[PDB]
Amino acid sequence: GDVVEAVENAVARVADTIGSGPSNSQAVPALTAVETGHTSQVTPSDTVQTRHVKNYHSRSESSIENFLSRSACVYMGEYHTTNSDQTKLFASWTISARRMVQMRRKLEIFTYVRFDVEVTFVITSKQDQGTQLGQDMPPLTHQIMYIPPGGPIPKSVTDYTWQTSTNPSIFWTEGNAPPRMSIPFISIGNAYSNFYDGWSHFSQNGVYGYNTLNHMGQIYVRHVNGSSPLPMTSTVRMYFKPKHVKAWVPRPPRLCQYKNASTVNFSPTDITDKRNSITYIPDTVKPDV
Amino acid sequence: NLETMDIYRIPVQSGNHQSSQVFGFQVQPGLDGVFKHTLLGEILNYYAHWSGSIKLTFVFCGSAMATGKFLLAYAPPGANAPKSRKDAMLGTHIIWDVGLQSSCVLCIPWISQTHYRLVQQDEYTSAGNVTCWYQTGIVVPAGTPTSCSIMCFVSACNDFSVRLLKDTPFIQQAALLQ
Amino acid sequence: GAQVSTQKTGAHESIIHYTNINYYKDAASNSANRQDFTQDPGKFTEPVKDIMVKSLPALN
Amino acid sequence: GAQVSTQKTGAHESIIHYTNINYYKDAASNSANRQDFTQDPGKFTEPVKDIMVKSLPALN
Amino acid sequence: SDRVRSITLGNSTITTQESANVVVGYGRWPEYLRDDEATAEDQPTQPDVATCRFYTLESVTWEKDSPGWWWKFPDALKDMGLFGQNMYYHYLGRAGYTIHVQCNASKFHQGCLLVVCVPEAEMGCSTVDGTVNEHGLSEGETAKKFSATGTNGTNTVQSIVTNAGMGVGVGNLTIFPHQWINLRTNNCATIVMPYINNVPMDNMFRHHNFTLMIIPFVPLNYSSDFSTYVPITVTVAPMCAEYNGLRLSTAL
Amino acid sequence: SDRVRSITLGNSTITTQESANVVVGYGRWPEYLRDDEATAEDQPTQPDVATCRFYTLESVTWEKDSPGWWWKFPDALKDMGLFGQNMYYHYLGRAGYTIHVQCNASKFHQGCLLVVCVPEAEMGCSTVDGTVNEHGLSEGETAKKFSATGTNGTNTVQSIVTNAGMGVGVGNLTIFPHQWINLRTNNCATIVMPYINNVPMDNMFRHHNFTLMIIPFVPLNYSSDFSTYVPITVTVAPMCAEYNGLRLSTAL
Ligand SMILES: NCCCCCCCCCCCC(=O)O
Repeated sequence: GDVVEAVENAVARVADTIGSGPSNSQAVPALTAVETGHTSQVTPSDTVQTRHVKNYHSRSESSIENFLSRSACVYMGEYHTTNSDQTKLFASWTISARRMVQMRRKLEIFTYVRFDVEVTFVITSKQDQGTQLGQDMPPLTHQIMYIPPGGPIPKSVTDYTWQTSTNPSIFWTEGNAPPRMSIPFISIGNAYSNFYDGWSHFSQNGVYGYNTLNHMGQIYVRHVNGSSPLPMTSTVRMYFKPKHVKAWVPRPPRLCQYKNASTVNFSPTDITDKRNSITYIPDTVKPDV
Repeated sequence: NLETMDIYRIPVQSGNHQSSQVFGFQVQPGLDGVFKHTLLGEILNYYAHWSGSIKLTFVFCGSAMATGKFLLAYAPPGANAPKSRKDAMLGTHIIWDVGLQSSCVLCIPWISQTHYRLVQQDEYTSAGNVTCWYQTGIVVPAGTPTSCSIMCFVSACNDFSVRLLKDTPFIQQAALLQ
Repeated sequence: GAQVSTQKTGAHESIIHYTNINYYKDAASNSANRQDFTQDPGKFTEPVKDIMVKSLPALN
Repeated sequence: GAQVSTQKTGAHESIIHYTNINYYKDAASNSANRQDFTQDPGKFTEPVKDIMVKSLPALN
Repeated sequence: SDRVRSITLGNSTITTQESANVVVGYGRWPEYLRDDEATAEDQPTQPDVATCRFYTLESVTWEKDSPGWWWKFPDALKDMGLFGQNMYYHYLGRAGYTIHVQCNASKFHQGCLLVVCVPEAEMGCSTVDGTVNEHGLSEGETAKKFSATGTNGTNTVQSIVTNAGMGVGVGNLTIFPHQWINLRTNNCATIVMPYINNVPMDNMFRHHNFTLMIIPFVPLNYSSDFSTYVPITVTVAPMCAEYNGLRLSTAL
Repeated sequence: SDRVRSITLGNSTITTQESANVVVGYGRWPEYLRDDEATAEDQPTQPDVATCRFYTLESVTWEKDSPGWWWKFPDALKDMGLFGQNMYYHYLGRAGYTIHVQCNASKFHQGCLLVVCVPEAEMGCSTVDGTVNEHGLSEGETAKKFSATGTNGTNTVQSIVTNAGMGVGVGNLTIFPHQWINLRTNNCATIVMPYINNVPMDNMFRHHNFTLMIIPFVPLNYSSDFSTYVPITVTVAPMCAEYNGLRLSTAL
């Protein structure tokens, strides 16, 4: 069907257990050759006598759409209402889903993915700690601005650049529902690439990996009231919920912890946990030993 | 063996070792070390419920001149792990004859009081164990290695499904620039 | 110009459907396709040319 | 694709109905079935094989 | 008359010349598990006659001051012939039962017993912040005894009849399948219970599907009635027993 | 190839990559007792899967000078799960069997075993004017051993292989259902035996319906073949087991 539509029937039922009786033949379903690279299609009924079971179990929650389509925090940063640093008056990062692991490991199960994204922002502010704490600051209004690669970059909370005549921006005031919007599949290519065993330069050097393929611009966020007698500080959290998904060439789930955002680097890590012996099976069922 | 290719090799050998059990492990696909980091296991860990039959394929990697029969048994819960071949053969099992077909499939049929089991398994949702025994030792001609390895593969059958999405215990971080 | 389709069935073995209307000009704005359930394990579990009947030897 | 059914009757012995449309994809999201009124006391008050006519003795 | 009645299961038959009726579950006769209700995939064993027949448990004595008695159920029949053997060898089991409580006295005796099958009779501890024992719960055949006063002791069930070990009003136990044995009119009680649980099958050692309680509400009494010995006997017969998940036998 | 073969009974499956054929009784597949052949009138129990499955007996070692081995049959499976339990609880029983003898070696080993099922293998005593023991006849699983010379002793079977404990020419045991295991070509033997007796049913403790004998005719041999250990394993599966005359369990 069309993977852009918000409706589409059909139950995802698993297989019924076919009733099976005794057998004496040359059929040898339980004997295969794993060398071929084929995974055996044996079901219980091929190796034991089974009853018939009408199975209603469905695989609805393990569909790629339902697995990825849940908002995940992919970034968080702070900025102050007032400070001497100018820089600390606004936040900015470079769009990517590589800075928070949960989301990253989920995506990295697939080599390529294509999708629209529902972005939701959760912004909070707190009054900074100090000796004098009394003030009456009106509601804070924030501005989130997206700068596609190549656009002029803000240099202060009051730069002309925040005019957003063309960059898309969101103005939001505290106390209301978190801001939200959909972004289409924005790639230069036919699918976003999660891994790239390649370089940026033709001479097989330059930058290696995911980074050379990125370049989706950055986000800048600042307060608009711009002031507060006493210092305050806000935290902006951004969430991604992919929707209308397509994925290709699955790969094993990341086993070693991530070391940084630009690389696939890792330290050698254990295949799994140890146990006492290759025959160790704990004894449950005892008058409690 | 946690960081060496051995963790994947089940040792088996020529000579009299019948009393000696070849291996055994609990059937907790999303929880026990034997399974949790498996393709099936990693997937189960993103969910809280599972149900279905499981396929265990065993492949013999000795020389072609090697010979032998093994007993692969699965015991549903309720008793402790069989401690002898006598006890093990009273449950679900295949007798595997090593031959040109290098591999044998032990399918673990879904037998449970409930339609689903917790991936984070408890005694209430116990699934039993599978153990393996020499059915008739490994015989070999002269000039060939007297010991070899058997490998074991796992995969879900077509009656398998999972429910109730949750985060994996397996990945974490102490700070951003992740 | 709306669409009516069925709901995922809950707590029991006509009022089991919902209606939806799209209010935006871009497909990106639409909700997720949580109801599409296709499947093709074959790409991965059995990518062998020469069909393996498996009830037969597999070698020989 | 909506449903119209009747309201529970109030303060008096056509405008006595309401309309409803489901906006969610899961049956769990629907409102309660406050209008279903079946009943079967028998399971409990009379679970005897051998029908007791009671206008007759019940023993004898 | 309809007081007369006979019942046959396997190689066993029961008779009464003074029955009331026969109570049937919540109106449901036992049935074997249907394909559209099953999860365990292996072929079941259905021993039939070897298993679905009348087993008689050890009798109890009704004394002028007996508070009552109880039995937990799948456990209690665990040593009864092949029904018990099939229990030991399988992980899952399912059965219904015909329960026949017998108690005869004389036209000059009086007393009244409530005979109830309580599904899922989770019991409370004597020691309020402690927990019970399997022993405080059941002793297989034999039978635990209710008590006329509050009990103490760690692990034992708080058994004052008045609260039926469950924290309710004993006189409300009638929402459960039951019959009364009023000596002046009746000499036995028969209840057919269907399998009741929130899963299609279950383990028979780990879960007491239901408890049988015999509680005298009007006490035994008589005169120079050279019969002071008035026993009560419980006979039960599994119905439609089926088992799944065969393996080695469970550890006693 | 037709060397490949699989068999499934109950929750158990056997496989071979080097079979000969499969021998069937005297051409007769096991069947359940028919109404026009029955005398015992009570309803039978037919446990089916719980009972008709593969039980593996304790293995034996084939040595360069092993004379042979034997097992008596309904007895021998008397402690095998529910098949054995049903034996203890019933007066009458009836069953057929799939017998699967396993023995693998190597293309550099040699030897040849005769595998036979002898119906009604009444055995003779060592002490010519004495009588045998049940012990001299069978030891359940395990297995009695034939001998290369004449034996003595009261109660033991005169077991010189040469006369098969029956007073005949061992080399004539072929009129009985059998297969050979010739190591150079074959690694197992499969015989399906139907119930054979002069009465429709019988007691399973008192009567050994048939004896399984494994007698090497050409002895085991090999060279620096770092494999001197060559075991033989017997797996058997009751077929169509049915039982009659249920009562308390028999005294061990
Ligand atoms: N104001 C929001 C700007 C959003 C642009 C988001 C582009 C997200 C692309 C998702 C990329 C994930 C990947 O590399 O797989």
